[PDB]
Amino acid sequence: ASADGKVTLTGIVPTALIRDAAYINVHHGRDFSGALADSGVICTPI
Amino acid sequence: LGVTRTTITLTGMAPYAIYVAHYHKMG
Amino acid sequence: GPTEGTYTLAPQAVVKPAGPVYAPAGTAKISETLGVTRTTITLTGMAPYAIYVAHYHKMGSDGPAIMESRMIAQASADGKVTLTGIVPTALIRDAAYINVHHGRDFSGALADSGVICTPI
Amino acid sequence: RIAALERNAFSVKPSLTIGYSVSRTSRNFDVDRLFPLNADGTVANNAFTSGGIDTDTGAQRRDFGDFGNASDPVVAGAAGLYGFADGVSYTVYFTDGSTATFDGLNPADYKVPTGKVIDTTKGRNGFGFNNLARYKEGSTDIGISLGFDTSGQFSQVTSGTGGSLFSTAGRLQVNQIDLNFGLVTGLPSDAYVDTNGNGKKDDGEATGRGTYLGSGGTAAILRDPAGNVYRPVFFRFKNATTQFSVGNNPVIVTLGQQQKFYFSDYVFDNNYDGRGDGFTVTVDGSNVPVIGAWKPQIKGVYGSRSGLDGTAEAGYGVYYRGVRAQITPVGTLTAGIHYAQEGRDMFGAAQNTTSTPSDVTTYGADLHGKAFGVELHSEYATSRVRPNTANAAVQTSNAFYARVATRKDNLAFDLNTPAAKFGNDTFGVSLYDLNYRKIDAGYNNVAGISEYGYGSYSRTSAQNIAYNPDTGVTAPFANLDRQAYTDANNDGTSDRNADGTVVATNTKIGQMGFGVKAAANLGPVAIGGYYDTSTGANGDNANRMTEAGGSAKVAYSIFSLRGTYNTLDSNRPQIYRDAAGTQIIGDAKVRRYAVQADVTPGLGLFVGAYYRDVNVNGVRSTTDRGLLGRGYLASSFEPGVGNNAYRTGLRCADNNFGTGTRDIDGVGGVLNPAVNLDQSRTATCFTSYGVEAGHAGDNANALVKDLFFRVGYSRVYVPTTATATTGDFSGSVTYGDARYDRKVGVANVRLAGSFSTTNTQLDSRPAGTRGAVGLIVRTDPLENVPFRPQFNGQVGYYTADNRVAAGNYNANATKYGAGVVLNDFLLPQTKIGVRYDGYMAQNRQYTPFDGDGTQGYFSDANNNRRTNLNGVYVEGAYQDLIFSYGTYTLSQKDLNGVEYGSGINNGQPARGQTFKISYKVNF
Amino acid sequence: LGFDTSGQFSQVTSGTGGSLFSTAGRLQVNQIDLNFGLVTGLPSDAYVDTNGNGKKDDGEATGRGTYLGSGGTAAILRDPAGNVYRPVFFRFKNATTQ
Amino acid sequence: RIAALERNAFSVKPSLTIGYSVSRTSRNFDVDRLFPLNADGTVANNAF
Amino acid sequence: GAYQDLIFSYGTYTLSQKDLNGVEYGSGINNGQPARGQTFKISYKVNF
Amino acid sequence: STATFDGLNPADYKVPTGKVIDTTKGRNGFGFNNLARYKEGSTDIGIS
Ligand SMILES: CCCCCCCCCCCCCCCNC(=O)[C@H](CO[C@H]1O[C@@H](CO)[C@@H](O)[C@@H](O)[C@@H]1NC(=O)CC)OP(=O)(O)OC[C@H](COC(=O)CCCCCCCCC)OC(=O)CCCCCCC
Ligand SMILES: CCCCCCCCCCCCCCCCCC(=O)N[C@@H]1[C@H](OC[C@H](OP(=O)(O)OC[C@H](COC(C)=O)OC(C)=O)C(=O)NCCCCC)O[C@@H](CO)[C@@H](O)[C@H]1O
Ligand SMILES: CC1C(O)C[C@@H](O)C(C)(C)[C@@H]1CC[C@@H](C)CCC[C@H](C)CCCC[C@H](C)CCC[C@H](C)CCC[C@H](C)CCCC(C)(C)O
Ligand SMILES: [Cu+2]
Ligand SMILES: [Cu+2]
Ligand SMILES: [Cu+2]
Ligand SMILES: [Fe+3]
Ligand SMILES: [Fe+3]
Repeated sequence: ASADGKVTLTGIVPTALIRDAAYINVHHGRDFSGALADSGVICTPI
Repeated sequence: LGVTRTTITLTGMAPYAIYVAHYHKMG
Repeated sequence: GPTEGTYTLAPQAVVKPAGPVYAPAGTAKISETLGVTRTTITLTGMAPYAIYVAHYHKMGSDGPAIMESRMIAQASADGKVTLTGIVPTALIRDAAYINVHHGRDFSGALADSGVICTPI
Repeated sequence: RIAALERNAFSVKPSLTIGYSVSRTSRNFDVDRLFPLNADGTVANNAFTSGGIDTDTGAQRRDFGDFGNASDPVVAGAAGLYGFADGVSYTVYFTDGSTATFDGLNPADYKVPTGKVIDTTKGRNGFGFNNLARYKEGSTDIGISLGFDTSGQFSQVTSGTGGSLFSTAGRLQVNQIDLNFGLVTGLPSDAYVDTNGNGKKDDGEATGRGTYLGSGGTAAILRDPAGNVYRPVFFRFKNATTQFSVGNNPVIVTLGQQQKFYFSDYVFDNNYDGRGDGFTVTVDGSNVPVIGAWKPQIKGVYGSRSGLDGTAEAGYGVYYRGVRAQITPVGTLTAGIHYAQEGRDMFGAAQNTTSTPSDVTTYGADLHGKAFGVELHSEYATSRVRPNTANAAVQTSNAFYARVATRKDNLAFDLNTPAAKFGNDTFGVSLYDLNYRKIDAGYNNVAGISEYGYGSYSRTSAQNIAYNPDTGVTAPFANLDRQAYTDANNDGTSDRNADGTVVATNTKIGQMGFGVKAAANLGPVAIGGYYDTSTGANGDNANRMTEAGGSAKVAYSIFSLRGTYNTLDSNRPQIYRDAAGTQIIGDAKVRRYAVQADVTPGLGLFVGAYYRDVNVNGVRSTTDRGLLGRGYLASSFEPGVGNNAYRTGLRCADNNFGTGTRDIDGVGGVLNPAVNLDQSRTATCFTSYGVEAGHAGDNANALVKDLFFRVGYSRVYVPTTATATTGDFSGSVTYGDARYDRKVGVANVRLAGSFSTTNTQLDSRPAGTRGAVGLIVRTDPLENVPFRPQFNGQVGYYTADNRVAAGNYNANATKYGAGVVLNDFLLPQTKIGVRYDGYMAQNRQYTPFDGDGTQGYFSDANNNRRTNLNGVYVEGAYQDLIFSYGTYTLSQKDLNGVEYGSGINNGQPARGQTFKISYKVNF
Repeated sequence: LGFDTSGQFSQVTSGTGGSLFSTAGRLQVNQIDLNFGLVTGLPSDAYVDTNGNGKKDDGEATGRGTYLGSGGTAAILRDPAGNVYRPVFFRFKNATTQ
Repeated sequence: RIAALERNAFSVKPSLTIGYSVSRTSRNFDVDRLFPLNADGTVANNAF
Repeated sequence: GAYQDLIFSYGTYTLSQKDLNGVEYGSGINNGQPARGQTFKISYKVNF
Repeated sequence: STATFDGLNPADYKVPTGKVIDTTKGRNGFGFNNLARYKEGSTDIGIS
């Protein structure tokens, strides 16, 4: 998250896998190896 | 064509934290 | 045809944690042989990554600690510390409770004063 | 912030080794041949082994000595104690001051003085003597090392903007790399400075430890009077990634070195090594609107052979290109075409040397798949090679085949699965193979631009098949070659090798033919047949090899009766032994017919009677010379009801004996838990008849649970003298085997036994009686008696009366070994253990590994010598400090009793003693 | 420039061993006296001990002469831009032998 | 404490360069004299 | 040309210097052929 | 010893050193430096 909270997330995913996804949830992490610390800091439908 | 690039730009977050974001299905 | 949708995200309201629940619990196996004592304190549900100094506090609770029994270790990623120590029996004579504490440094130090204690 | 700190932080890993070692020997023999063999065949671990297990060269722990700091390999023959110890190895001095080493027990037989060297009388009489004694002076060694590992989080790369006429966006593709790097303090013993770029250590390149003094070893140590030790720090890394891919859905472009690609067999079978450096593009049209259900695909390859390489190399100034296109119009039938080309540029046409063609241009099409209940596999190719030189005279060569058969996933054709199935079980005519072949004579791996292949894989096994698993030559049919006597230097007599084998000159003839294998499944009956004729590409009958055959089985209840007829008519030369036993090259005719009946009562037992009759070149041919294996369609049946499978291969090892004469242990395999002697067959088709009962313990409802025996009797045909037409079934073989594991109480017993009363020399086994027995006991720790003892045990006896044309000698062996481990000894965490092993042998020997895949083995030799290997090994342990002590003695006497061991000829055995203190410590 | 370590590597724990059996392991903790770090350059008295005696014989190596640019003024591994390069060595001294 | 750790910590910077190149000439002339000149007088960038 | 970030560069150039007669002194081995230059590159910039 | 003459006519090599004499080793004591340069096609991965 930079130094003032300027986190910029990006990523490619085949549309076929995406199907039935309803909301892109943003969580905090415990390390750069994925993992889940907080369960939903910010989120939007689609 | 068949891939999806997604740019979630967040601001006013925590100074040096990790922000893992993915797509949660309907449930 | 670059189908593009721009959506502002809402700041949420439910931010409950996700990981090891700090619920201290465990057992002790003090085993005497030929004048030496080997103590194994396997703990679970502890802090995910923390040094856990444990020694033998004498009776007196407050009481002094026979510091020639300090067992030091750090926890894993779920909170599992395995303290192990070799102490002469004559030293641990007149000890009352094995008190586990928190370690400010791998050199020892008692950050906390007893997160868990077992009567010996 | 802590994660950021950890991402690019060093993990400091220090290592300390502490240990005391002393070892004194006088001959440096081997002791790993005394230790028990585990159920996986490995020998039991000990503290004295030198190691040396190499799978590439077949080396094992039993091929090297175990005393001193030397790992001297055992030497076969008399120089070594007949494969039991180290060689004598005199040293020969020369006039010019140079010296050589003679490996023999008698220096007078040094028949190899070089052209100008003369033996100077500097030693005894110009011959020295290399001392056979090895010493490890007792010392305690501390070894300290340090390394710096990285977090391992640098496994990704993201592309950056580029371009000159324009500018790409950047950050468009993420590539996963396989870079493993860290910091080391000291160099490995095998490091070197590669000054040529070949990537291999040439003649004394640098010995990197010698380039950077103080890196490692004891020759140089960078020190300080204060006691500090300095070691250079190096950045070590491996890059396993050489390919980078770009693009996701329709188009993917891969750039890298040694690109591996595959258009088809016969064109670009260029995988398993790759061809060179360049790029490949793959376009997948499986989502196109109009035509996407046919899964159209396009592949394109460009590259430079071997990348950049110095002149005189085949890949200098040579570049390849290609494009293939395929679809799947029906269920699984994939059809494709492909163009391939390889050529020299203006810098390769000149100053390249070698013989790479000035140009090769191959076209092809293939139709592999499974569409309508049948499986089709077709292939066509055209070469058009431009043969460099000046006139060139471009040469064309095609390769076409059309097969109705089942190909496996590894692209090998499975001829046991029908792929036709024109009916059900009651009426089940099944087509197994139906193929045609028109491979041309000039079609090799150069014609179709591939790495290897397109030639008979065996020339003794199925020789019409080019499929080579070793070099990845996936090609059903091979370019056959014609063989003939060489007669290189001498005239009038054909050239032979030292062993007597013939030397042949091979001329490629190509291949053209057809073949059908089918089977009709009746009810209680089943029948099958096969036919196959292959000529040369031109079609001349001087190279024809026809195999035809057929079998019929009837199985009902607990009875089965089979009858098989096989033929082989090869005008093609073929290399094989004649009746006398000398290899020859010449046409062959083989006619075999076998009627074998089997009965299975169902209680785990089985009985089998057979009568097999071979007929080679018109004579009764006691044993076929492997000729019947020249064809790839053999297809015998198998006993049992409801087992109507027409599997390729004549099961000649059925209901017959074994002819093994080699063994890992001293005794004839009866003491090896990884060898089942009751399941040992000869795999040679004989003209014989006999019966064989038995019993299997794995089959349920068996008399004894884990019990196997294979008692059997047989009679073998032998001609009158050596080559007479007349003969009789005079040979006789009576064999028996047994194996019973059991577990009585806490102990784990294991009994094995073998017997044989052959009358003639069958394959390599001489004519004589041969018996062997072995017992292995392994008790688990006893928790009732004090000390928690844990016993072992091992006994093995072997006898053999070899009646060879040069003697009637007896070769017997006796191995034994016992040992007890006390798991609770006085003080806490204190252990003691002792093991005594012994091995006595009459005229037997050990043959070490040959440096190839073949391993060493114990065999019978007429050496009038008796070996008496013995030893005791005591291993005690305090908490974690291990004291190992071992004393062993090897004495090899002759009939007189001269005691040749310790070959300084003083009548003393070779002796070895070792003492170690081991202590493993971790930071 | 020097790189010191935390000095927390002063202990070793034994590991399981044995061939006829297998010891438990982690049974004894030994205190060692290893002092190590990273140096950039060699001292004046360093030398290459090619015999094992542990002493500087007649002109053994003059370790600053083996690794040019380690120290002194006789040799300096330079760069036209003005950068100076010095080899990095792992220095260590082990006072524990029992 | 994190600042103290970061003060004397190494930043590990790895670099990877991947590229394919082939070039054949008989005289080795110059082609940069053909490319357009920018408003600052520099010649246009090219890959050759 | 450029796919996502992989750049394919190809270039073919010819330099011929004749005289009034037309001797074509380029490629000065004196065989009446111009100097020629061809290059092919695949470039890919990656970052850690 | 050898020298390099920079000219289209070796006969104008008016600078033979004090004691050197042209040995008829090449055509007539004068060779010819090849004017052709080659970069054999390869893919390079560099790691740092
Ligand atoms: C998006 C990028 C757009 C294209 C960029 C501009 C390039 C095209 C312009 C014409 C440029 C290409 C014109 C074709 C020259 N010919 C070649 O093929 C030569 C082959 O070498 C040698 O081979 C021998 C037998 O094989 C003989 O013929 C020799 O005589 C020859 N050597 C010589 O003496 C030198 C002539 O390769 P080269 O050394 O010149 O290498 C480079 C070539 C050409 O480069 C490309 O253009 C490939 C681009 C593919 C991207 C595919 C990826 C698509 C991504 C969506 O690359 C090849 O391999 C392809 C072969 C030609 C087919 C071109 C059509 C796709
Ligand atoms: C998805 C897309 C992937 C892209 C990557 C794949 C690229 C595919 C490229 C396909 C191009 C068409 C091929 C035509 C086949 C003609 C059939 C064919 O190969 N002919 C054979 C061969 O030919 C020689 C070749 O011909 P060629 O026309 O191939 O080369 C011209 C040109 C190359 O330009 C440059 C860089 O100089 O390449 C093209 C087409 O652009 C040539 O003139 N080179 C001179 C030198 C001679 C030695 C090679 O001559 C004989 C043997 O000496 C004989 O054996 C012929 O049968
Ligand atoms: C167009 C376009 C766009 O602009 C916007 C948007 O639509 C897109 C980005 C998707 C796009 C890109 C589309 C892109 C994906 C391209 C389409 C994909 C296909 C795949 C390309 C190749 C098609 C050709 C086909 C494969 C050839 C078929 C011929 C067979 C091979 C013949 C075999 C016969 C054999 C010889 C018989 C056997 C004989 C013997 C004797 C051997 O037995
Ligand atoms: Cu050995
Ligand atoms: Cu090359
Ligand atoms: Cu292959
Ligand atoms: Fe080399
Ligand atoms: Fe010295």
